[PDB]
Amino acid sequence: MSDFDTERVSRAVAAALVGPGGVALVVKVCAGLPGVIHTPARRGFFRCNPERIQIGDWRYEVAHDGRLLAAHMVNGIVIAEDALIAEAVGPHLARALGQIVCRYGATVIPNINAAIEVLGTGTDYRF
Ligand SMILES: *SCC1=CC(C)(C)N(O)C1(C)C
Ligand SMILES: *SCC1=CC(C)(C)N(O)C1(C)C
Ligand SMILES: *SCC1=CC(C)(C)N(O)C1(C)C
Repeated sequence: MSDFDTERVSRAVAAALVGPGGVALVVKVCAGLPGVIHTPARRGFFRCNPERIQIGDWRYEVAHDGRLLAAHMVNGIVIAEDALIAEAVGPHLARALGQIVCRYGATVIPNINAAIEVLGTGTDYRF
């Protein structure tokens, strides 16, 4: 075959890979602390997202959307524009169970938070 794997490998990998578990260990272990971490040259994006598919990286919108820096307020659209279509992917909670820990837990968030705060500012809003 040109791509085949057993359930444990297939599902666990799919669920994990798609869900937060796979991405959790892969990105965590690969990246090493998601809160902190910034790369220069890149497709502008791809990785470090709340269970969102790596999409939305436009050609001409980079500045418009990537206005997060100055007009940091405007980016509010980036979420107010197409989100109403993703804001239905909530059931992912059950899958995104891990979303539960950081929700009903959260540790490697408050800490990096005090730095993030410094490393960026916090001058932002999130829901
Ligand atoms: S950290 C591993 C990783 C991240 C990303 C930039 C999405 N990649 O292409 C690899 C798989 C190398
Ligand atoms: S990891 C950098 C990054 C990309 C994008 C998905 C746009 N983000 O929300 C952050 C700022 C985490
Ligand atoms: S589980 C990730 C998370 C943390 C917090 C900031 C409390 N949240 O609202 C979500 C659930 C997105």
